[PDB]
Amino acid sequence: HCDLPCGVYDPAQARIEAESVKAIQEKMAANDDLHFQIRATVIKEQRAELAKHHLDVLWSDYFKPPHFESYPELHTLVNEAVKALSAAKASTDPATGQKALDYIAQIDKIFWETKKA
Amino acid sequence: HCDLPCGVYDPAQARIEAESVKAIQEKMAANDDLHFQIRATVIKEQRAELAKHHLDVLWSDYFKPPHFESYPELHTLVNEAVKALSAAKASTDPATGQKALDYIAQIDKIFWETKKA
Amino acid sequence: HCDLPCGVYDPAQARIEAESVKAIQEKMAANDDLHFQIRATVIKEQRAELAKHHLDVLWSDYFKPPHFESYPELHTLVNEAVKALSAAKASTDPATGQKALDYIAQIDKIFWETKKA
Amino acid sequence: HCDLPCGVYDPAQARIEAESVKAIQEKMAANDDLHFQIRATVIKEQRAELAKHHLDVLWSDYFKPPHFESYPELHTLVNEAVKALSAAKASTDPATGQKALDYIAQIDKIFWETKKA
Amino acid sequence: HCDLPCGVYDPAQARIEAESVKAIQEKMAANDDLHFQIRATVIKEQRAELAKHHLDVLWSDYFKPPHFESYPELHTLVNEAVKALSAAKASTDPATGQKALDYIAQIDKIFWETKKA
Amino acid sequence: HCDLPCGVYDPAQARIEAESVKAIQEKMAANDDLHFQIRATVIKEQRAELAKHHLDVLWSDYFKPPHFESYPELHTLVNEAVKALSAAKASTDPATGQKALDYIAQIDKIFWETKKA
Ligand code: NI
Ligand code: NI
Ligand code: NI
Ligand code: NI
Ligand code: NI
Ligand code: NI
Repeated sequence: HCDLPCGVYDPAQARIEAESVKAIQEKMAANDDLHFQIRATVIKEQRAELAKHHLDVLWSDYFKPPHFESYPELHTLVNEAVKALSAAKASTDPATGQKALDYIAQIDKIFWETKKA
Repeated sequence: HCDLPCGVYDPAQARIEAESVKAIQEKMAANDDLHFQIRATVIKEQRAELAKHHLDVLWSDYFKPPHFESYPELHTLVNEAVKALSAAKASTDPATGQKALDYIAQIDKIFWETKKA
Repeated sequence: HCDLPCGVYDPAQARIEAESVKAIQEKMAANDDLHFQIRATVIKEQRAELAKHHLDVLWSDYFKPPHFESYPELHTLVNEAVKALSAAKASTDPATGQKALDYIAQIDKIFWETKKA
Repeated sequence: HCDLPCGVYDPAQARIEAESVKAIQEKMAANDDLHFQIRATVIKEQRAELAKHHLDVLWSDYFKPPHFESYPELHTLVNEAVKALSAAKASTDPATGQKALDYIAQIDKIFWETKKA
Repeated sequence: HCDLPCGVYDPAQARIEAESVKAIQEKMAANDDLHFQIRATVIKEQRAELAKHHLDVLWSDYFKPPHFESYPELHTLVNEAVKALSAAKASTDPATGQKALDYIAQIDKIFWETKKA
Repeated sequence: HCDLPCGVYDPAQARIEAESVKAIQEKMAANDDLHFQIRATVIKEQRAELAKHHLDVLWSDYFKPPHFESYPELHTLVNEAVKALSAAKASTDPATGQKALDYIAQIDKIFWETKKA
């Protein structure tokens, strides 16, 4: 995932950051304190960005043409996952974080299938 | 391109960085000093990574679902573009840099097209 | 602009970031939702900082002694441009973003003169 | 791990980066090309630095006084783990990479025990 | 502090960053404006994170096993210092900023003792 | 130095990084091992860049029009210091590092004089 390439990839990198995004949204629903809301917003923004980056790397570095052929829906799925993460940055509703996690789980399923080749 | 979103995007951000990648390769062919080769490799890696990032942003943030419909080859185009940049990272041949610049040139055309649409 | 040096420079890097700063300020006037204001402020801070970095690079790396000799106002001009960006960070008024853009345009004009020459 | 805090932690982040480190050391032994050696060295340095950061976060954010009391060796363990990652930066021997992974495995074990608790 | 290693370390790096934290907390009590509060929180978050980073570097790179044996309280001291910085992030009370600073002083004293020795 | 502004500045930040740059150059002269040379180059590059960043901030954020009026040589002195740092990036000669340290000492002197007035 370092583009050497190193041959070491794992959707867990994206998942763990997306889990923080959703966990932050959940905590935002419980505390309306201004300062807390500002910090949560700032940190959620950064974790979502990191999650988007990990997915972009899977898409550009790990998945190859044969993969995009075996799963003709892969491009859309990844593009949807990153767009779902952008929507999560702009929201405090845990449902947006959940949508991103759902898309990531599907990407993760495909990923390990390509690992079984 | 900041994901606010701000409504400001431009393939030029990617081109300028890719231009440094090619310029660096050309300098690499003419100067074989070790320390220069080390510094040049390091910097080319960074500029190419910034180029990939700029393209990833256009793909994930700028291009909307309707855009991919109107240009069903855009997914592959951007994916080849980023991979072309990855190839440039592992090459001192100015042609690799040019290849990446060529893909970016196509993407730039579809971009301005969606802008005027 | 990578300090190799690579020979590739373009004030357009600073301008695009400055354009985002202004565009964000424009939007901040039309939406007073608290979370939107927080995200807008956070993101404007980053785009302004990037614009400052790009100008600093032009000043330290691209412009050389003969240039400062030919344009004795250049040092002040760049310094004012970066200070204008700092003021844009601390403000929601689109005028502050515009002022930074106007200095950048002046810098850009001087830049292309040094290129043609 | 974002310090909000979000409540989401996983030694896996550290492990994935450390695996890249060892994987790169292995590839280096096989390819003696100068440019590949440079890229491998640069990238290994970055992945190791990331691994160190992830471990630093667990030590400073996740682990609390009660944990250090129940595990009097934790401070030294984590410290030795990060120092091992430092040794891995300065080495091409895949063994140095394994030593870091071994330490991370120990931290991981203590981690989940504090989770199940 | 760069981990080459370069043999150049100084708790000053952490102290200056921790100083901005307290200074910002003080300025926050003097201005209730929303945008100012947002910016101050955003910037305080960054400065504290850098201070934590600098202490982590000292803890993992500068201090060697003998130091932790010579000063049995060192591990706990550094850990308390970074946690105090995390507490400053989540607070606008200049006191939290000061507390983190007092810890840094104690660490700075031990640092010099190990130096002169 | 964070641009809030926070009111906390110190040329020492630049100095400490420049000191690592010269130290690294000295080490490079005593060890010709390829991998050490690669790491030393990569690290010296990052430290020199950070030193430049710190000087850029002093120039853009700390020094004001009255200071530039009082010290007509200030613009040139700072620009010389950052160029000296760029030269040290491209060199293994400790003399280039020492030249940057010399300019920083002059800037430091002026800095503290402005603190006395
Ligand atoms: Ni990798
Ligand atoms: Ni944007
Ligand atoms: Ni360049
Ligand atoms: Ni977290
Ligand atoms: Ni160092
Ligand atoms: Ni500051």
